Amino acid sequence: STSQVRQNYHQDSEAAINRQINLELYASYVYLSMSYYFDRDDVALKNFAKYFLHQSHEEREHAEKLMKLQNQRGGRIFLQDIKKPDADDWESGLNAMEAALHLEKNVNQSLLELHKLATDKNDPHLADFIETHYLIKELGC
Amino acid sequence: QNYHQDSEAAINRQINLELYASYVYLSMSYYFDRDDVALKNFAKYFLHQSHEEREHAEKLMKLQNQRGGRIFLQDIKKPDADDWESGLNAMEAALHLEKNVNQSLLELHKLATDKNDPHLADFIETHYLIKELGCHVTNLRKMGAPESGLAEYLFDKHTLGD
Amino acid sequence: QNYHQDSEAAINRQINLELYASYVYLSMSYYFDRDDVALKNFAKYFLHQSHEEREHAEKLMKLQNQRGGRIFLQDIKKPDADDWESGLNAMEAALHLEKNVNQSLLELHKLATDKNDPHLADFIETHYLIKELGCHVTNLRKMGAPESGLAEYLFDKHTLGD
Amino acid sequence: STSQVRQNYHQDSEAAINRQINLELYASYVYLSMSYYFDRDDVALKNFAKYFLHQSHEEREHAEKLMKLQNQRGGRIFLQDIKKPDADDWESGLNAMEAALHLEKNVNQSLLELHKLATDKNDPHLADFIETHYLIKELGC
Amino acid sequence: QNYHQDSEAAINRQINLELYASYVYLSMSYYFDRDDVALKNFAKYFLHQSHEEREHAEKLMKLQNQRGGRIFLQDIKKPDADDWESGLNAMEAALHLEKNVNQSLLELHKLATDKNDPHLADFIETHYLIKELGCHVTNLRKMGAPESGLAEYLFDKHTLGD
Amino acid sequence: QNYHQDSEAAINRQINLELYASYVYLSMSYYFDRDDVALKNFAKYFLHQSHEEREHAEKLMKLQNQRGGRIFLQDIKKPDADDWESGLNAMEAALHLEKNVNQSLLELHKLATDKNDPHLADFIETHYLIKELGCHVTNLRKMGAPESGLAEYLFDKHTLGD
Ligand SMILES: [Mg+2]
Ligand SMILES: [Mg+2]
Ligand SMILES: [Mg+2]
Ligand SMILES: [Mg+2]
Ligand SMILES: [Mg+2]
Ligand SMILES: [Mg+2]
Ligand SMILES: [Mg+2]
Repeated sequence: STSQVRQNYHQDSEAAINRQINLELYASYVYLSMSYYFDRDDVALKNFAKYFLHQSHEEREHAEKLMKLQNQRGGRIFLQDIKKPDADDWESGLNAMEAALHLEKNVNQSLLELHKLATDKNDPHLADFIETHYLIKELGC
Repeated sequence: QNYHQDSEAAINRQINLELYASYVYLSMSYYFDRDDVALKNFAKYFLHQSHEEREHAEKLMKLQNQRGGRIFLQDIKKPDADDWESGLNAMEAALHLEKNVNQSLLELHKLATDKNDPHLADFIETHYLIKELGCHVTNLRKMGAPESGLAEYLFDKHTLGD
Repeated sequence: QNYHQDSEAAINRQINLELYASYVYLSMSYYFDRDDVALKNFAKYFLHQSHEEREHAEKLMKLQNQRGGRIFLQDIKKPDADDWESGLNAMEAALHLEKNVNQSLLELHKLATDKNDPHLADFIETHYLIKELGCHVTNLRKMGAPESGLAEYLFDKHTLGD
Repeated sequence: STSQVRQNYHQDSEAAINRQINLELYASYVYLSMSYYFDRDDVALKNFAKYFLHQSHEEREHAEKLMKLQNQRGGRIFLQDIKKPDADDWESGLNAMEAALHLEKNVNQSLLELHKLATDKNDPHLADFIETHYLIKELGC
Repeated sequence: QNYHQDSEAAINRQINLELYASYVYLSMSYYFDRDDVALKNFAKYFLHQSHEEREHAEKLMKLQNQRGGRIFLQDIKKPDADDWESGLNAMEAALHLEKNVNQSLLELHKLATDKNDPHLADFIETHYLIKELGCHVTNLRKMGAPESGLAEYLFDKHTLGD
Repeated sequence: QNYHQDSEAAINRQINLELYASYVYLSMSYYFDRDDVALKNFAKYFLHQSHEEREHAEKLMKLQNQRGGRIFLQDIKKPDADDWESGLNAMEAALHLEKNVNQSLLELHKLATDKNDPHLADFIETHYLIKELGCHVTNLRKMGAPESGLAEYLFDKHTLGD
């Protein structure tokens, strides 16, 4: 039924988190694909390949910090297929950055709609977790 | 010649198999992180292995890029369970999984007939991981798992705490 | 405006709740110090937590003094048991207690709507303590407590000895 | 009529640049407004105020580098009203970051639609200017 | 009392006036950057002044925040010309502009009656800038501008090259 | 495939165009060295540019050799004038020349579709040289050239003496 640690954790947030977990795993897959595109000698842009491999590891680390939260609050993790990124070729180097911009802002407006949902269900703990997660993801550098 | 496009496909399939394995141990790790499961070293064990299997996927990605092949990703499927039931059952599953991933790893080397013997370094370690999961499965059963929640507790401490 | 005197009362009530919690873990600590109970690390665990919850009470006292409120102490009630029966039962009790103290801690922040987010640092750690007592309760039950006096003995050694 | 230095500069690009100039001036105004919001003692978040003041100076510097381009290619600069940013209060600190995300991606997808238009009108010079402008604006840190 | 909200409005209006001035000299700077105008030091002169007038706007923003007022931004209007015709005409325009911005700067001090005399530091420099634009206008006219394109060329070199 | 032999021809034609430009500015330089013309800095300006355009020709020669193409030289034609009439007229000519050489430079990049973007570094600077010759032409006309021999004298001193 229900977890001995659960407290003030709306079913709606538990499911928004499960979706955010898959989203960030998807983003990690996309970045990984883009990284090894700029690895191939067709392209051989080592600084792009480095940059995206870094962002792929960081998006995967965020997914784990989301999974750690779910467990900390008695939510239950439910994983789905990590879907194939919708390109293999990425063509240009700036066609990649365009794709990363729609992904990065999709990931981010999903966090904000999770902060919205957090203050709806008066959940200071979640709200504060997402907020600090969002500002480090943006203002870290 | 149909070797380059068979070697290319095999590596493409091995990339997906290692990534899937990384997904499975990730799933398993955070099952032992549940407050109602609560075996920290079981969690550490699988999370560490989850990173090993992703390292291997990138090495297969690096490799296909040097062979002049093309990387062709596919969906990473969800693993068969959300609830892994017990410490014993998670190990038995890893053992089962690692053997099959090992089998198609062979055929990629079996067709490779490569001068460099590419992935064979990593094929050698899969045989270490198999005997290890074997030894783990054995010890847990002999101790009384999975119905003896004391067995897995003490195995979490004494075997997976080093 | 009725916010200052509601914020003032909430903090006054949270002061008493943390002090009561410090009293409960003090009681629990010296139960495991009984010669007929004799679980030293269970004793250390609760005695340490008993000081944490008193630290928090003084921080709520410091806090009300900076908000210009007035501290209004009340009796610190005796805890519900003198005999805590078992290691398992003491944890289950702490879990129950910490959740309720957590609930009114929310409402003090829920009304605070404070620029500084005052006590929210300490509200974040109550959620760590809850998952921890959860994991403890789980491990003891899976091991066979509370009727297996061996379970609690080995949990005292292996989980609470670090 | 037409400038003695003009060469391969489509009228369409000259107008896309004039619009991009005003866009980045608008972005500089918005960032400046947000910066001095986090300056007021209601808020007093010095690190947010610092961050946005920096981004306000940088968006204004980009506008000048656009104006320098227009002149370098015989385009003619036409400036419009810099419109009042559509808030004074910015409320939260994360309500600001949300506003910056829709602004920042509006600014950026406007650059990309200018790179699109550049390769349409086979303008290697413009295309390369925008491309390097876009990657420094993103990968600078 | 209606002083705080009049002081607040004046500063709000002075913020917009300085920002507008920064816009005007920005416009003027890049007119002299045109390949068909081509007076680099005229360009440097106005671009530098364009930054001075923006510095002042932020100081008026900092100032309203310390007086506990609220900053209320408005549109920054486009300047009256896109083509500034000549070096002489741009100076005559700056002179005209700076005098009016100076006038409402007075009234903000004239009502301020402030203990600290806030913006009066910056009000003193507007009177230096006016006499300077005066001297510039004069020299260009005496030299034969704006119809003597040699006059402005040599003024660009000899007066605005230091 | 007809790209290698079109890329090869374009570079061959760009080699000749840059060499011709180097010849034109060489001619122009020593016109201002005539005792009856006598503008030293006009002479230095073009002689320096004459070397820049030859540097570029050799880089296009180095480039065709790395693309595995063959260098196919042609006559370097005499420039259209022996007498360049005035400082203004020499600049107007350079402006005209540099624009056309720029145009076929595009088409060599427009067909290149190269991974490395070879000559695009040098294509970017032609756009700096154009705006500069533009600014020069403008300043000389505004000053009264070419019939004002004082205009070109002072432009030789004040603009081309740095
Ligand atoms: Mg992320
Ligand atoms: Mg960013
Ligand atoms: Mg493997
Ligand atoms: Mg507490
Ligand atoms: Mg910008
Ligand atoms: Mg002023
Ligand atoms: Mg050239």
